[PDB]
Amino acid sequence: PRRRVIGQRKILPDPKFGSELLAKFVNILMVDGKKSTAESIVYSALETLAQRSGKSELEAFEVALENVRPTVEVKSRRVGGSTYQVPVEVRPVRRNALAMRWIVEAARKRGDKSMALRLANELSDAAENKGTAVKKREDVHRMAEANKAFA
Amino acid sequence: NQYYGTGRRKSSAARVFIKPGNGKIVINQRSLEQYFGRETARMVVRQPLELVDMVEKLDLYITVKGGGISGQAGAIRHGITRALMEYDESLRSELRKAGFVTRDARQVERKKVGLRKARRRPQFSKR
Amino acid sequence: AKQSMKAREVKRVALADKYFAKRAELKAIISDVNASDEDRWNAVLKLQTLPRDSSPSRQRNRCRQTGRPHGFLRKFGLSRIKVREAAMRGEIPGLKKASW
Amino acid sequence: GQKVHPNGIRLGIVKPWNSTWFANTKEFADNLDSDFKVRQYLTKELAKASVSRIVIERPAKSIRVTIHTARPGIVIGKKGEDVEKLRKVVADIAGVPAQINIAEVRKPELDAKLVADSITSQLERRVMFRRAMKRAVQNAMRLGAKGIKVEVSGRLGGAEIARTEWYREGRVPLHTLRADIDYNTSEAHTTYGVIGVKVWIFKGEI
Amino acid sequence: ARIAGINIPDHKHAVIALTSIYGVGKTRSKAILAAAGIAEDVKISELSEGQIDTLRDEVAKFVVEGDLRREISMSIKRLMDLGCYRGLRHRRGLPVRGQRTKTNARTRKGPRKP
Amino acid sequence: RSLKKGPFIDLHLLKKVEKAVESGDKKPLRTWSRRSTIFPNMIGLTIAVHNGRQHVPVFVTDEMVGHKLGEFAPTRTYRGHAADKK
Amino acid sequence: RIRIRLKAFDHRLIDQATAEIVETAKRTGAQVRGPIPLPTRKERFTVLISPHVNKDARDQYEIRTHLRLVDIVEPTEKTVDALMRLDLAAGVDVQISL
RNA sequence: CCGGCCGGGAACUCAAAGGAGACUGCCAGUGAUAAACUGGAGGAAGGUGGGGAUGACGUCAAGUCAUCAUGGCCCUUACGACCAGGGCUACACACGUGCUACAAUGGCGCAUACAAAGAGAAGCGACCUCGCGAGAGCAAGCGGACCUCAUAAAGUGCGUCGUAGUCCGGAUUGGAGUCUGCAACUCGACUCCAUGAAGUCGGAAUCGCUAGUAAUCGUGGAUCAGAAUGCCACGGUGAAUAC
RNA sequence: AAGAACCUUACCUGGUCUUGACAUCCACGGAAGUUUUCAGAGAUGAGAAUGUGCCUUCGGGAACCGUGAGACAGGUGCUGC
Ligand SMILES: [Mg+2]
Ligand SMILES: [Mg+2]
Ligand SMILES: [Mg+2]
Ligand SMILES: [Mg+2]
Repeated sequence: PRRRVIGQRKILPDPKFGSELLAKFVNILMVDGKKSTAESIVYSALETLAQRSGKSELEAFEVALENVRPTVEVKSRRVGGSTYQVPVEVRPVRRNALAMRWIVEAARKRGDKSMALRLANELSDAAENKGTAVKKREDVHRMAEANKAFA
Repeated sequence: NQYYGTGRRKSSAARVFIKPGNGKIVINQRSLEQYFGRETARMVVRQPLELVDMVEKLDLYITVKGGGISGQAGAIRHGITRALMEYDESLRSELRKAGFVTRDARQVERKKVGLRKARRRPQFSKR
Repeated sequence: AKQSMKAREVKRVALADKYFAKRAELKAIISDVNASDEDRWNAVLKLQTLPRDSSPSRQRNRCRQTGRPHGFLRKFGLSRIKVREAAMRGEIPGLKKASW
Repeated sequence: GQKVHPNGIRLGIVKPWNSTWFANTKEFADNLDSDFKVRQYLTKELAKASVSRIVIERPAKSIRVTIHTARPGIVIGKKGEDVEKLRKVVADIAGVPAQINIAEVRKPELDAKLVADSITSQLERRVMFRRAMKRAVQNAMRLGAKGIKVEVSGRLGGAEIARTEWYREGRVPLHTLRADIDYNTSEAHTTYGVIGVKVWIFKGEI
Repeated sequence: ARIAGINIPDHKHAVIALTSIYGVGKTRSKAILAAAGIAEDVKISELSEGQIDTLRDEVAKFVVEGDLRREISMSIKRLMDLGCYRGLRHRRGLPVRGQRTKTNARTRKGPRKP
Repeated sequence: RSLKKGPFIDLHLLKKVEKAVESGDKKPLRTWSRRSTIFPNMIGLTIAVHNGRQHVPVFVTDEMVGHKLGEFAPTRTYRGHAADKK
Repeated sequence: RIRIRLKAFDHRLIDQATAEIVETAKRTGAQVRGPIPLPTRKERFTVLISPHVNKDARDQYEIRTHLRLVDIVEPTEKTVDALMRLDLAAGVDVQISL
């Protein structure tokens, strides 16, 4: 976009509950334009981690992804010939979306028997701060912090 | 003693009859839950009526053709929302505030020449 | 496009429809499952006795203007380019520049 | 070498087809090539007679052929014996039974075919192309044709390299589909090779 | 298990078991196991020795493994010696069925040494 | 693999081979037909099949019957190839 | 009872055709069952625009054949006499069926 | 006989003709008070609603003399013409554009939904019978909103396989067939049985896409006797991001 | 190239023709058409039966075929500078 700012889109709520961020999470899951299978993966994973976390269902998910949810993100501007990275404050709308993207990638990289089982256990350990998802956030965080001077 | 609306979305056209009396809903002589009701977008079809009172007050005998699952689902949706003809002006504001009255035209784009899917082209190489 | 060979083609259509389509039963009836008599084999032998050009399959179905093999359209009979040419100048009824 | 044929794009609206008849899958091809052969026969035979355009139609296995021409006297001939003979020939080609109508174009110096074949005659008689096409344009503007573009391409007087000239007067709105614009093109076979000439005339806005 | 030339894998269902012997695929193994009455979902470990004793003769009814490998070798040898076109190609290491030798068909041609 | 009913031979070749058998083997045959099929009676004959440039003599053995004439007259010449080592 | 099924290319032309046949049956002692639009068939063609390469450039063509059904119910003798020879309107193909 | 099957009906899908409707029209703010911009309401649709056709003067001595037309120039008992066979399909290699994968958001088995558009008389070819199948026999209907191609597939339910070069993959070859066609050797497609290669997500590099788009799922047509993983076209599911 | 088994086909090998396969003109005859034999890869070549049909100038016609003479025909041959 050279200039024009666009209104974003109202995404249809998940069928079981009323959370829009969860339906968004579904969208970041699905490959192959298949909403129903990946959405089944969302559910199956969520409820199979639910009782084990001890929180009931969704609030376990927010308290989960909140830990992988970045605060400051680093981009590249004003290259000096060496192309240095500048840290900038990430939008509130991009922080949870970026989170969800990171967790989904985290699930895919290591592998396990099934994605629902895989997603759930990695997220459960993301709520603990074991996961490679949260680790991904911290390395991003270190890189931002090591280069704070530039602003 | 009967009220009507149409609705349609993406190649699938809906026809919807609402009446007073019981609250049961049926699509093509078959129950909603066993027509498409076991697949996701469970909510979309009953949500316009959930925006106001649902109770046992209104029966829906509806039938549709064409399109797939979700195309039909939305078709029905737009069906009810323009089938609430009784009290339509009084429920009109609620509907538009929450949408549903817009048809959402938005149908498939034609495959063009030289490009395979309507917008995608055959990976241009530079030499 | 070499009126030699499109003359060849008018020849082969002449011959071709002068023999088969009528005496083609030499295969069409005999060669099907039915009596399995040796006479049938004799029949296929009579099918190679004939001129090769007799079979219709040999038609390349050229343009009725330039005799151009490729790009032919059997709804019109003209190659794609004279379809376009006559099309725009208005010689073919009903054809319109299409946008749907 | 890009612009679409201005009749073709426009044909849906203000330009009826040069052939008006119906056919099915079977006979479409055969009456269409018969159509070709009748047209080439007439326009070749009448080349001198100045025929503007030929519109043919085929009601109920009979063919009705309307000839639009500038000089009707010569195609009708004395006491209309020649139209009879032509009618015999096109009965032969088109299949029986032929009919013919002679329609006269009231102002031949407008329509594209006649101005085109004129300046292709001047041009084949080695007049200077320049005032051939000047003569054409000023001719069409005298009658008050609301616009014209005459263009000439080719060798142009034995010049070894090809070149293109054109003269546009008044409005010639090619992109207005509604606009009534007549168009044609005619080749001249000259001692130096073919030289083609196109003419657009713009007769009115609606 | 130990029927025909070899067949000794483990953790497998019945047709998936029998596909290990050269010369029996999925469908004809399914023919065997529908022929001798053995259920499909049963791993060979827990089936009784009686119906495997039937399994041995049942698979014996079909020509398998030993004689196959030989008859194949002697068919590729019959062409190879005969001088048939497909023989000539078997011989030269190219494809026979008429595939493109321009670019692809290096599965028989082998990965390039140069 | 082809011709469900009726092995295929062109009649001129079956007659030439018929009167070739009844008259005893003498000389190769000049046939151009790659299209025909070997038959039991044709064995022992040295009949030359057309490879497109000339006729190659092939000595028919009973081990080859179900096959056809063509594939025993290879058309395209290959050679060692360019390769002819550096 | 009897149905003349008429088809053309331009509908502009077909209108007054079916119109003057329906009313030429009206003044011949009516009882006509009326014109029906049915679907129109789209023949569709893509031809390559140039005499030599650039396949990517193609050109679209339609042939839209429009049809109508009239299906008159009671064939009074004068009606069936008036629907023959007065079929007129060159360019349309009208098909008598009983 | 519970199928709009038959009476019946013209209400609604649907069809296709003719019209209505959206143009800054209205409200408010900004703006030279102007043009216009921003936001609101009404509205199915809002500022070019979405898509297509439509490509200015000219450039590249761009492409095409092999569609065609054409000036020169050349061959004329041959550079012309007919025929059979071969060849355009070769293969140590390199590139481009695609299809199929490398798996579990999956494979395999049974059951079960929901499309649009298109073709068809030397044609589409149902029902029934035979064959494991490709198909064969018989034969109805249809120049077609009626008949046929025609069971949409992904999806959904249940059952299993359990990270393995595997029940992934299906290349290669052998055997046995079928359909077209005078004729499947060089050189067709399809089927059945057997065989089950490379491949564990890809270096330097590089490409397409701003929404019914990408991705993925099937369906149709042209050409065409036969010969699509190409081309043109239709619908299903259906995103992420634009600071 | 919207579809190379033969055809397509423009290329190669070999067998063949020279007003020529394709068009008009002239002279000299035959109806066209149909079936059939042999030789040959087929082109073709040598045959044998059958048919003899629509104006009436009847010396002539219409169409198709056949032989000769040339005027020509033919070329997907070169040049898109
Ligand atoms: Mg392309
Ligand atoms: Mg020519
Ligand atoms: Mg063909
Ligand atoms: Mg263009």
